Amino acid sequence: QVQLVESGGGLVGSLRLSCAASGHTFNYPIMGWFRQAPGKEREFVGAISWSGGSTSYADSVKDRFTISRDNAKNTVYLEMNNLKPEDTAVYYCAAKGRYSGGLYYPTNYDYWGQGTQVTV
Amino acid sequence: NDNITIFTRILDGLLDGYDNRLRPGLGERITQVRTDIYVTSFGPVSDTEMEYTIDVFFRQSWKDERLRFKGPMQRLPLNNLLASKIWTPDTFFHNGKKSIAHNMTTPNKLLRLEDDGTLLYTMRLTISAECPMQLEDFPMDAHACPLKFGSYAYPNSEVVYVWTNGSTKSVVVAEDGSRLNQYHLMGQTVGTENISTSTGEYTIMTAHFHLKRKIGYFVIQTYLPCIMTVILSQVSFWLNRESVPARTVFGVTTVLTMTTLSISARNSLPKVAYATAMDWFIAVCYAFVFSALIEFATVNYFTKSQAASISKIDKMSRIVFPVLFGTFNLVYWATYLNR
Amino acid sequence: DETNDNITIFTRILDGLLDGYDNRLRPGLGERITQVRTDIYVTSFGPVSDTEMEYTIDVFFRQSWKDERLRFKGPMQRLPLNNLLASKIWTPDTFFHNGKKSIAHNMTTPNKLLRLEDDGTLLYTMRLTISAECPMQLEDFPMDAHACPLKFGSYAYPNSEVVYVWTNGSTKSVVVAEDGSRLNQYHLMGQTVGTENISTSTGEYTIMTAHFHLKRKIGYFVIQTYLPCIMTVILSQVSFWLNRESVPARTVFGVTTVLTMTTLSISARNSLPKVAYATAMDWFIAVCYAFVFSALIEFATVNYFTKSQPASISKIDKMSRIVFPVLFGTFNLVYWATYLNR
Amino acid sequence: PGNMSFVKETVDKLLKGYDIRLRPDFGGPPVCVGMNIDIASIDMVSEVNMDYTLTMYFQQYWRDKRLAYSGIPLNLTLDNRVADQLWVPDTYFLNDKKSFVHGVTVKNRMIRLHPDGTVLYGLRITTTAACMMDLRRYPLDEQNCTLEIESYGYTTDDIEFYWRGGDKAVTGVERIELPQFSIVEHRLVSRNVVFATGAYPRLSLSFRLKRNIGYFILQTYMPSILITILSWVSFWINYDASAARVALGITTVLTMTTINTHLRETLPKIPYVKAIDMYLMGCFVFVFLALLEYAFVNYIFFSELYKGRAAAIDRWSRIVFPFTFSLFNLVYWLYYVNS
Amino acid sequence: PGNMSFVKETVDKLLKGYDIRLRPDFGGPPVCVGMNIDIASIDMVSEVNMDYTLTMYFQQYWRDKRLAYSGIPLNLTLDNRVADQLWVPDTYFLNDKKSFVHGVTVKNRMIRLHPDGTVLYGLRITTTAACMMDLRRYPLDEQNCTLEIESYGYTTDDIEFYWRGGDKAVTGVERIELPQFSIVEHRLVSRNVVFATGAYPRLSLSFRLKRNIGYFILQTYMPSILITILSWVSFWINYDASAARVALGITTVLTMTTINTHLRETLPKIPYVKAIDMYLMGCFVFVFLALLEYAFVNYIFFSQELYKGRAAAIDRWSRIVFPFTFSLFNLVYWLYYVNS
Amino acid sequence: PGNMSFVKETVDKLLKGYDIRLRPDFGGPPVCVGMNIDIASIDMVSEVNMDYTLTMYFQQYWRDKRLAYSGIPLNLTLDNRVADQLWVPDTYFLNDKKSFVHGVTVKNRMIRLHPDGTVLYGLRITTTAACMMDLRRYPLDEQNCTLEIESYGYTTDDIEFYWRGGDKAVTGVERIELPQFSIVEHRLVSRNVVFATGAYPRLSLSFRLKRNIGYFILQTYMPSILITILSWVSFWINYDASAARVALGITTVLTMTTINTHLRETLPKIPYVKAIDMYLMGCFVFVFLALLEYAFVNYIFFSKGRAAAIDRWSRIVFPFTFSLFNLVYWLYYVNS
Ligand SMILES: *[C@@H]1O[C@H](CO)[C@@H](O[C@@H]2O[C@H](CO)[C@@H](O)[C@H](O[C@@H]3O[C@H](CO[C@H]4O[C@H](CO)[C@@H](O)[C@H](O[C@H]5O[C@H](CO)[C@@H](O)[C@H](O)[C@@H]5O)[C@@H]4O)[C@@H](O)[C@H](O[C@H]4O[C@H](CO)[C@@H](O)[C@H](O)[C@@H]4O)[C@@H]3O)[C@H]2NC(C)=O)[C@H](O)[C@H]1NC(C)=O
Ligand SMILES: *[C@@H]1O[C@H](CO)[C@@H](O[C@@H]2O[C@H](CO)[C@@H](O[C@@H]3O[C@H](CO[C@H]4O[C@H](CO)[C@@H](O)[C@H](O[C@H]5O[C@H](CO)[C@@H](O)[C@H](O)[C@@H]5O)[C@@H]4O)[C@@H](O)[C@H](O[C@H]4O[C@H](CO)[C@@H](O)[C@H](O)[C@@H]4O)[C@@H]3O)[C@H](O)[C@H]2NC(C)=O)[C@H](O)[C@H]1NC(C)=O
Ligand SMILES: *[C@@H]1O[C@H](CO)[C@@H](O[C@@H]2O[C@H](CO)[C@@H](O[C@@H]3O[C@H](CO[C@H]4O[C@H](CO)[C@@H](O)[C@H](O[C@H]5O[C@H](CO)[C@@H](O)[C@H](O)[C@@H]5O)[C@@H]4O)[C@@H](O)[C@H](O[C@H]4O[C@H](CO)[C@@H](O)[C@H](O)[C@@H]4O)[C@@H]3O)[C@H](O)[C@H]2NC(C)=O)[C@H](O)[C@H]1NC(C)=O
Ligand SMILES: *[C@@H]1O[C@H](CO)[C@@H](O)[C@H](O)[C@H]1NC(C)=O
Repeated sequence: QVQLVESGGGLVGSLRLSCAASGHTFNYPIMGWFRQAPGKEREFVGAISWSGGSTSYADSVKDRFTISRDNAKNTVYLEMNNLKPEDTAVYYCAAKGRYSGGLYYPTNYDYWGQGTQVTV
Repeated sequence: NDNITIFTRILDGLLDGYDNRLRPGLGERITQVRTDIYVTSFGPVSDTEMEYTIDVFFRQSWKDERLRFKGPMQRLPLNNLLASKIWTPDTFFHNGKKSIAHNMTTPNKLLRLEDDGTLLYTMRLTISAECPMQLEDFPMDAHACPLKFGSYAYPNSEVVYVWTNGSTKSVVVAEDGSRLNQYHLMGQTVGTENISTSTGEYTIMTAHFHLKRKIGYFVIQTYLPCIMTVILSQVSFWLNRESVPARTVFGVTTVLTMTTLSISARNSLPKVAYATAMDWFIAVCYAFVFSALIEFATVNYFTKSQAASISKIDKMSRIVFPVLFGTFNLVYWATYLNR
Repeated sequence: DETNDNITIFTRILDGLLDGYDNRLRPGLGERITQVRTDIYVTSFGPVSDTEMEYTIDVFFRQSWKDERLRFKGPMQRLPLNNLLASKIWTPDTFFHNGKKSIAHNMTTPNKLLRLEDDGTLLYTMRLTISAECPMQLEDFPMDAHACPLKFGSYAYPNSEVVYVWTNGSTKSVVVAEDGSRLNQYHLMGQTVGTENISTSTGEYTIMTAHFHLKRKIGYFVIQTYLPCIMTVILSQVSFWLNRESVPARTVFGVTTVLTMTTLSISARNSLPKVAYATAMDWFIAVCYAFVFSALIEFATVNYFTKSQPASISKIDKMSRIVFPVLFGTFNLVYWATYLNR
Repeated sequence: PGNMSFVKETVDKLLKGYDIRLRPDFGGPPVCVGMNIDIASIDMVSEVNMDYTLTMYFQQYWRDKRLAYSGIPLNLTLDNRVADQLWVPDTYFLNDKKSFVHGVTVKNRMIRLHPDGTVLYGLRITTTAACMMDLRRYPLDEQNCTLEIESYGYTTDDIEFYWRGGDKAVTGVERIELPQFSIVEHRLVSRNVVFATGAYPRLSLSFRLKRNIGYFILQTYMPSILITILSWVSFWINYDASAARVALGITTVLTMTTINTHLRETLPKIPYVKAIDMYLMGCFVFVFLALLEYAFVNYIFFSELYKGRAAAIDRWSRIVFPFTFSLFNLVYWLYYVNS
Repeated sequence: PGNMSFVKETVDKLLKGYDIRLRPDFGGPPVCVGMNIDIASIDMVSEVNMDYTLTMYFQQYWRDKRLAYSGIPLNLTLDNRVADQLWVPDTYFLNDKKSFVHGVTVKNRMIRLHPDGTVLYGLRITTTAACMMDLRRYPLDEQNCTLEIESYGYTTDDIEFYWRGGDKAVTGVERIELPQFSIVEHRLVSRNVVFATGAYPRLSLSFRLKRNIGYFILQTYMPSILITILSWVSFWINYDASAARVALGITTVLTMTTINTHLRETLPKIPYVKAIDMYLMGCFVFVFLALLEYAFVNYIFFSQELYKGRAAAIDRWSRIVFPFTFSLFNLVYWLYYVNS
Repeated sequence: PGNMSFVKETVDKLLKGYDIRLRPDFGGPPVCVGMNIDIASIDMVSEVNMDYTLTMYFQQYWRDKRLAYSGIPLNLTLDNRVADQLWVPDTYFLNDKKSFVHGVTVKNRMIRLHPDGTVLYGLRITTTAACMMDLRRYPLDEQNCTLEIESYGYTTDDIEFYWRGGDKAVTGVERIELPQFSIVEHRLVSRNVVFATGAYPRLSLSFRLKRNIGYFILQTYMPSILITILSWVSFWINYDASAARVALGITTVLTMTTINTHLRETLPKIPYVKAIDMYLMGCFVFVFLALLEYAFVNYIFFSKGRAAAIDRWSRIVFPFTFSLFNLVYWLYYVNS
């Protein structure tokens, strides 16, 4: 397994989240950020690739958020800049296998974080 | 005169109502497929791939009661266009990696029909087959490369193979067929086996080719360079003990030569994870070459860092090293060559 | 135009146009020579392989001819038919004589274009990758030039049945893309195209010919061979400035440099076919070997004379120290002048 | 009765009106397709291409009610060309690089129809599949290579894959004799994978490979160790022999590079430092320092306490270098063995 | 009756009389073919062959009146063998050298019909596409490889290409893993190309690849630097050791020569000096001049108080001039290529 | 005049009722197949593969009375698809390893009918054929190896092969050029071969190749000779310079072993010694004895006139005996 742990949440502007990983991370090259609120489906936010640096985002966070990583510390970061009121959710951190399907679908992600709450 | 038209109506009468999806005697009896092989070419053997190439006329014969006829001629050969319209067994080679069924001016296939309904069906194949090899005795080893073939779909209860004439004379090797430059084909064996797999019980026809490797190539390629290298280390003992720069050059350069030979030899072979008989020669020759350098550094230290008493070391090395190496070289061939 | 009914009457035209059509026969079989107009667009030229003496060229190969069976009358004058019509219609069997191994690109439907005009004219095009044999002479290996040919013509139909012509004339019928100079070590000076007849066991045939002129770019071999050779010669000549009592030092200069020239002579083994004669680069390497080897014989005799008759023999060092740079200097002037003007 | 005429007409009715364009139970619930594999061999595993070659017997089981028949006790086995006349699911391998179905004699396919309509479709396949490898522990690593199985066109609303027999669905992995690797474990997984076009069924077969260190000990580590030891011979040679200790030094330094040039050929051009690369640069440091040791000794001696200092440094280097390389060698292995 | 029979007779009605020889709305306005790609991987990038191998899921999406059906709300997923019975675009890759549609089990194609006649056609593809590389900056370079998509037979008067979703039309760029290269970005373009036979639509997919310097640091730069430093051991050895000083120097020069010639065997024989070649020639001068350093001191020491003074002064200068000048050359090299 | 319709119905009448499954004159006397070959070029002749690649135009003639027509004066050339609708012989090349018919634009086949019924069937074929090589004299060897043309299915009582025009049947061999070889002779033969299934007709096309020694002189022999002469410099350096006498001697030994591997790694693993092996081994002996000579003089000196006497004889004995060795070498392999 690949344990995922989250940090940096809480009520707020700008904010930053960190997600750390351990174990067999080589088998899970892509990390994704997801968010949810009660009574709503789980949304996609963005993703980052170990050793590749390429990133993708949801249109609702284009140019507002940015995902970065530290490949030696094995931590993924989401620079949650330029907040808006509609961003209230628990931002789960998740990992994706090499040959799984699309990025935008939570069903493709195997290992999931604790979902730190943020309020704005 | 009417042969060219009478057989047209005879043969067209055989192929209507005929179903090629059904094996002969689908319900009542097992289909006996006579078979035999003529090896036109054998080799090369790619030990680095653990595979060998064989080129054969692969021949099969059986009876199809639906194709029996009566006419003015007992047997007739027919164009390969017909072979697609009749039932032919789905024989495949179990251990074949890659194969070519030859087209050149036509598909290289032969079909002849006897008036009894017996069919003889032949084709020319080039088969690249896996041959697992044990290489603990690499330069002077031997192998038994198999060729296993049988029906893919039809189990033992439906089709059974048998060598055309039973004995070993059912597999024949062309006299000029030896493409082997590195091996002798010292013999062959043929057998039959039942197997049980996931999809049912099947029949295998087995042919084993026994190979003995040529020792001549490796003797001049590796052994002489190694033996000469060892002697080049021992010749330094007749130089005066005070010529440090020269004595050091022999030892260091000679060891380096052994390093390339050690690397070069195992650059071949299929990268197996253990020491072959070749390594047990090169490795020890390295010990003699390496210890010959340590011999100089020892005598050099006891005269330039500390002489009539210890100069005996150089004299003894002129005898002990050649004798011990000779004894090792003798016992080495005695154990592997008499294997 | 007439869109709703156009797609219906046209399929009525086509099946009424090629039912009763026989593709086993030339258009105008018993009455005329079938005149085929050909054209080539070179999408990319190269690479070229000297060791197999062959080169690869990628082209849109275009052919046009008139088939009287296929004249029609309808709502539009030219028809972009799908490429599976090519199996139904007679097309010329033009083949490339030099081709060792060619691909008719066959990806996502065949790379073939087929159009039919009102007056029965066909335009037939396809994308080809051709590996063509280019016999080449290598006496001037690093400084040579070649003319690789491309020949094509009918296979089955002789001169009296099918003839070929360049569609827009010779010099406006082969077009090379600006990005088509896909060559690493060659530069394409130009190309010339012509026509020929040949006679064989099966009768006369008409051949279209296209020759491409290639000049090799000398830059690679200079840094790869000549500099190591020139530097090795200079490296050997450094030994003349060392005192002659340092016998071990003077020796390794000659031995090491002779070793360097030996491997450099061998190193060209991977860049050429196993030709039976010496190229221009071999002459340079051989002469460089001569200077390096003679730089060691220089030490051997001065060592022999000083040890045997111990001095005025130091003059040998002075003369060799000045003569060797001069003679090797004049050799370069003669060598490059011989070939760079050639 | 089972007369061939009765069987022919029975088969004809099954295919009469049959539509290959429509899946079984079209519009209804999904078709359950049961996969089953028998591994024939893993021909090679290559880091330079990040792929491995696998040969296997691949079977599929599903029920098509259109092919049910009565009055025939047999499980009909038919000529494999019936496959072109029937619906077969569009299974394919995601991570394959190039694949082919064996075609010797006739394409290795099998179809067997059971009375209730169950179809067994099997074919022998050789696949070269991508396997990305973590070379950060190259001689001492473990790798996960997988074969991904999926339906190209039909989503989960139409087809459901499953391993027929559960964990027994794959056989023959017991019998794979890889020279450089060993199959520590394998496991079977089933899941649904979602794209924009829909959710597709997936099966995957995974192998966990652990390497055999034998080849690299023989060819890379022992040569590196022995050359490193040979460099220490300089300390025993007297300091006055300048040409000897330099020759012994320069030769060893360039032998270490000669090892790197060979390692430059065996692996892909990776950016990061591998375990073997770290060891070679570790050896290079000792071999490089073994020549800096003489340079300072020569400087100290020739630049009368200086004579004593030169001797003293030889005594220090004679003990420190062997001790430190042993300490370095010990720490290196414990890291990659314990971790 | 029965939905299985109803679908069968519905599909037959679509195909009965269907002319595969004619494009949709033949004679009328051009048919728009929207397409999108999901990239599986880039197998390799080769400088010696000036090409790269790309594996992808390639899809096309167009409208055909003749395939419309009613009474069935489902999107019919037909067997891939129906592709032999339908008109499909003559799309091709202009810069492709060698490619194939994957054929294991059954040829990897997909067809999905919809009630209004719009067709989705998919393929799994591996293509070795030509990519010319500007190796002047090698190995400190970045490259722009592209895939050139075009229709062979139909001009802009008949076919129009467009990316479905615009910039969102290409996915899978996130899962391209290469040892040497990391994708800085990818870009989508649409154009009309004019040949002698007419104007044809084009779609272009471009990748900007930046190389990873890690491999070359360990394999090329580190050896050359270490061997160049090894040349400076000469300055510290006593000047009376002619055999040792020369042997150290010439062997170092020999090693640099083999490094220079060796690397070009692994990459195309392009006729110009690359960035690494400039470095290796830069290192060669230092090791070569470090040998002449001993050539002159030997000449001064023996052949020409100059025997005692100048011989020592020149050697002492070299111990600071050579290390300093090499760093000066090294500093300029990296500032030129990495910082600019 | 506008006979296109007439020729169409004539061709239809020929193919209507025609059977591919029965050979011409089935049941009667064997059909005689005449053959021609036009050699296009011969590509790499490979020792490592024991084969050679050949490209050619291959033509076959026979008479099939079912295809006779009278109302047309033309030799009727037809599209190459027609070849799939006629009976053509099953001629195959027994010793081929890999071959294919060219298909650059359309498959390169020729079909041309004649009024009397004779059929001309042509192909352009690239074939890689096994050519076992006797390297007992390499590089100074002559190699004979052939292309074996045979009928796969029909025995000598069903088909007869024959060369059309005898020894004029094959053309183009006088044009081809190879870098390593030159054509000395080529022969055309016809004969029957007996197998368990019957006797079959065969035609054999043979080329005898002589290698061009010009390449190996530059690449192998001259470097070997120069290295050997390099060793003789040792006898002129003073016998007190152990550091120099050795470094020269051992380096020549190193080179001689170095070049041996570079050659044998690009050549099949035959067990016996080639001609160059008989030479490079001889040069190594001289190189090795030159180095061993110095170990001898050291023992004599460090144990002087005797030391000098051994050195001064070595200056002339080694060049003399190497010349004698070099003389007998070429005398055997070349002049006898
Ligand atoms: C080589 O590489 C592989 C990749 O790294 C290694 O691990 C495998 O990788 C695959 C992906 O390639 C991965 O699926 C697989 O994990 C098993 O998968 C099974 C399927 O689980 C999926 O479907 C379930 C449907 O019910 C779903 O519940 C699963 O989890 C999701 O839902 C749950 C519940 O809501 C969430 O908590 C979770 O976060 C997900 O959203 C998932 O979608 C599954 O069978 C299996 O085990 C689970 O299920 C069992 C049955 O219920 C339980 O008993 C068990 O406790 C688990 O819950 C795995 O999850 C792994 N394989 C493993 C064993 O982890 C390969 O192992 C490696 N191979 C080698 C030889 O080294
Ligand atoms: C790798 O390398 C390739 C090849 O070099 C690079 O590909 C190039 O990418 C750029 C974008 O980065 C492309 O430019 C865009 O092209 C399109 C199409 O323009 C063409 O087609 C139009 C429709 O027919 C036509 O109107 C255009 O002509 C008009 O515009 C030109 C502008 O120069 C003008 O001169 C003419 O008179 C016309 O008015 C033209 O034929 C277009 O959508 C884009 O326009 C945008 O940008 C311009 C910038 O000025 C802006 O004004 C517009 O409003 C609009 O925002 C843009 O021009 C270019 O065509 C590609 N070149 C080739 C040869 O394919 C690729 O970028 C590299 N990739 C990487 C990753 O590095
Ligand atoms: C490369 O290497 C290959 C293989 O070694 C060489 O191929 C050989 O070429 C020679 C010719 O140079 C071939 O022999 C010739 O064969 C014919 C036919 O003879 C055969 O067929 C006859 C029926 O047609 C039959 O009668 C013959 O049997 C009689 O003769 C033999 C031999 O004397 C005898 O043993 C029998 O008892 C019979 O008496 C035989 O089966 C033939 O024409 C040639 O000359 C004979 O005939 C003519 C008259 O026609 C006469 O003038 C001659 O004196 C002589 O009697 C000759 O025998 C040989 O078969 C080929 N071998 C193989 C294996 O194919 C090839 O030449 C080499 N090429 C090069 C370029 O070096
Ligand atoms: C060979 O020809 C046959 C025709 O019977 C056909 O299968 C195909 O064109 C070729 N196939 C092979 C086996 O190469």
